[PDB]
Amino acid sequence: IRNRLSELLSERGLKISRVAKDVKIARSSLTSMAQNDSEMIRYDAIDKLCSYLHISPSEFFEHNPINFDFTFDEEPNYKINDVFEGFEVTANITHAFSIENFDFEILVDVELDNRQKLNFDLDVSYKETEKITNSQHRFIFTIKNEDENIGLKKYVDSLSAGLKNLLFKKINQKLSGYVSEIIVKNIDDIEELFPNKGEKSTTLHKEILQTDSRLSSDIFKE
Amino acid sequence: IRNRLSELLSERGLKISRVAKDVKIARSSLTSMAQNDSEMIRYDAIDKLCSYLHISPSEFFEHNPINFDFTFDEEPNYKINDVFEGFEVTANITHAFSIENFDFEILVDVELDNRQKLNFDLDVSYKETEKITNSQHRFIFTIKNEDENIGLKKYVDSLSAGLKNLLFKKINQKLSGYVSEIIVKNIDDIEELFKSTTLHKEILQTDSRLSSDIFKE
Amino acid sequence: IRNRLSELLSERGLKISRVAKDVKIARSSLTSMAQNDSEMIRYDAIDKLCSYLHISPSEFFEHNPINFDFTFDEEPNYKINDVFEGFEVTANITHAFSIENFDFEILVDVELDNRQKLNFDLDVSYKETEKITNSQHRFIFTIKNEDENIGLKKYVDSLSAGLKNLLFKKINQKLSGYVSEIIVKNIDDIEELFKSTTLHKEILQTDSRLSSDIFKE
Amino acid sequence: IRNRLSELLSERGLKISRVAKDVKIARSSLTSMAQNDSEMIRYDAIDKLCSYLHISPSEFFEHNPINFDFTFDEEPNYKINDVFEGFEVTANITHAFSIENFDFEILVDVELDNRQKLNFDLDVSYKETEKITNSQHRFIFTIKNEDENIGLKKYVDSLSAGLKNLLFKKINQKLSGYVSEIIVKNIDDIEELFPNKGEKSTTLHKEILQTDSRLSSDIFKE
Amino acid sequence: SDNDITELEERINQFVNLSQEKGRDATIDKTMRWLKISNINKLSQKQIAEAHQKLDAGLKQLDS
Repeated sequence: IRNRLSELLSERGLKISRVAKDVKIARSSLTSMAQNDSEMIRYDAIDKLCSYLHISPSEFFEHNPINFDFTFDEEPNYKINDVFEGFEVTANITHAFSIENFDFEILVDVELDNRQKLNFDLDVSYKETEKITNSQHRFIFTIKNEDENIGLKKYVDSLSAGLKNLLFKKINQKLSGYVSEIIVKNIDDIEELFPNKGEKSTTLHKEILQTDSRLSSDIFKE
Repeated sequence: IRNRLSELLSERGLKISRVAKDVKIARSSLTSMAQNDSEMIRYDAIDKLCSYLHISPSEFFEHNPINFDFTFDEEPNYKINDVFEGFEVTANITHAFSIENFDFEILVDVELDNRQKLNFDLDVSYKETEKITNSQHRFIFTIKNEDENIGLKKYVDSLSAGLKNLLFKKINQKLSGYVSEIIVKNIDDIEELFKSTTLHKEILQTDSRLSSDIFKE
Repeated sequence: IRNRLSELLSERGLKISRVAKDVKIARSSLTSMAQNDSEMIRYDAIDKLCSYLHISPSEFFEHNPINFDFTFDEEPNYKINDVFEGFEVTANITHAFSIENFDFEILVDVELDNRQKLNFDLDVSYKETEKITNSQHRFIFTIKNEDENIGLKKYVDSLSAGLKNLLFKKINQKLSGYVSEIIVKNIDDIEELFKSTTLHKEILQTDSRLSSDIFKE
Repeated sequence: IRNRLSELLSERGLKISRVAKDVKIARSSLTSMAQNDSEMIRYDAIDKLCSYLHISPSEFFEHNPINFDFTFDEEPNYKINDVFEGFEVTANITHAFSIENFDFEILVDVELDNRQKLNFDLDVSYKETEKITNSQHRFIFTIKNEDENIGLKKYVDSLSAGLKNLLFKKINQKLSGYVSEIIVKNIDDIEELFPNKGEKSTTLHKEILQTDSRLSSDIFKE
Repeated sequence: SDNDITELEERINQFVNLSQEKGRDATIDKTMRWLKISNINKLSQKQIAEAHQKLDAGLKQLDS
């Protein structure tokens, strides 16, 4: 499920600030709720927004009964070589360390409208530490058994594009958090000797937690 | 905005505990959210309920574009009479004191779907005290200018029964807090010698309800 | 899942001590495992028993694909009445106090062999206290909505007598722990002046059993 | 709304001091009220002035029912690089720092005679730190979506020239205050090592608050 | 001239004891605070008669 605020105001052409001025809702909370990322919503908010946009909650709440629940391995098969390439000197994840391999199993209990639930196992392995910017990098993972989970992809693409993007976000966020958690327990705190361009000094921990690892596979293209 | 989980469960006879077990949601939260009492709802909760009940969020969330807003006078016209006698026998606000007058105007905006909104002023004066219980008495306020609020009744009963009840609950709470704030300041606490309650606490617990043809429920 | 070692021994008249000597297994462990009381079984134990009794593990382990799970309300509806008088004469929970009300719903899932499972809600309220012994009294709870549990009785008696007894034991323990946890917190300890027992310990020892047409044993 | 004192005495040719001597009103208060800037006015003042000028309040109060209410972003997109070019030695805003960028949204809820209100969103970005004098500078902003708010301009120019100037003043003053507030919170107190030409030493704070940032766009020409 | 001083003590204790008999808790010192009497000895016949009025209302009404 997700609110369609982003799609609604894109269609209307209105801006979040403009809506906030109209419905007396805090800009930060409303803009966060505009994104599907927010997990909690207020009844006052749904009343004010549905009235302002003159629309029933039907158009506000995009719901598909297919629920995708994800579970990760308590213990993964992870090897992380430590390369002491002056991380403190240069705040680059590559300089701090490198993932030799990171493979594990992601169990997805896809549930249809009926309680009948189908479980799909994902052998996901670290592939490359993609460098998005000179400042930060994104870990990239890949599903070895993605061809086996072709039916899963059929179910994923069977949803709306907005809901597909919401799943991709959820998967990425869970995976990022998991990977950062494992690495931060495996790698000792490496603080930056020099604050970068007046930005307060940030430790490797802050960098890896900030690091967002998005899975890459034909199962999840967009 | 009206959660129909409660209605839906009455339709299907499903016990709240049964739903909570199936959707792995706390009974307490589910029962609080059942009558749309809580003003916050989790996306996970509604997703799970919709999938579990085989419904679109339309049957869960019932919304009428019409909006009602209630503004109370900053200064009301109130007079107090304090007996200070008979509160001791058993919790009873009426014996301790009563409000001789408490007439004040409430500016109510019934907003239509069109941006234009209609402003209606209702003057409610202290009518009597409802003896709902010997321990608690709820002040009753009657609308004097119900003529100006003839359209108010039409808008109010234009909404669903659940929505009407919601409105009645909100206005009742708001009125109760308003009158309690106004009165507790002019009322010295009386200890309930006959587990421990101060007449102040009585004032806090005592509520108030608008009895009028415009709001019969 | 029902160890039939006990039944098998009754069939063959073999004393538990005799089996333990022949299979070189501790008498204590063998007797604990005889009624399938212990929830852990050694592969060596079952291997030795099967070879010794000339049986396949089929006659040792009796399993019905059907599964029963029991979930108790997080908050039950209970009221307590504490006499605090007569507990001193001899251990007796009833004289010390009693539970005026203790009605709560238990969500029971009878899972079929098919992945689909059936959820049945039973509401059990405090009925009376069983005077099993003067020292120990077991609270009795009766199912109010036995109509919703008509199929529950059919599933329950669809199982073997041993399995039924197993279920009854499990539910009894669970109910006893639930009611003891709920009550001991609201009950001050009373020393048994007439080897040393505190009313708390009495609460711990006192159990509870669901007396209903659905569970007669 | 605005009093037309400036226009009235320009037409009469009289001076504020001359009017003050006539109506027994304090020169400072009267001269301030002569400007549309004053937000408060006394009934005694309107009586004395209307009588002195022998005119009804109609000619004194220029009122147009179109109300322009302005709201600014709680959190703007602002980047202000700090250049330590001896601000203390030369009291120039450029020497103290420089705005890398300052863009934000200004919501205008234009209201006609009827309660019907139209909201216009202004993507306003810092363009240049215009140096009015060697002593002080004026920050210049520009509306990126001014072409979208062409209808707003139609409403602005639909008013009287005096009322248009009053709006421009109000917009400039609000914008100046907002910008100075943001900068003074973002830039540390830089006091002037030397009082300038016998003028008591003034800190960067006093300079930026004194700095008046007037928005520049075709929406607001005059 | 004065015999109600002790009568007042009996009637405040009746109030306290009845209050305890009903439920919750009741204390004589808080009961005295109802009368707001600093000292039982220092009480005018007129004030003590007014005191009786306060107490009788608390005790007699719940009796009749």
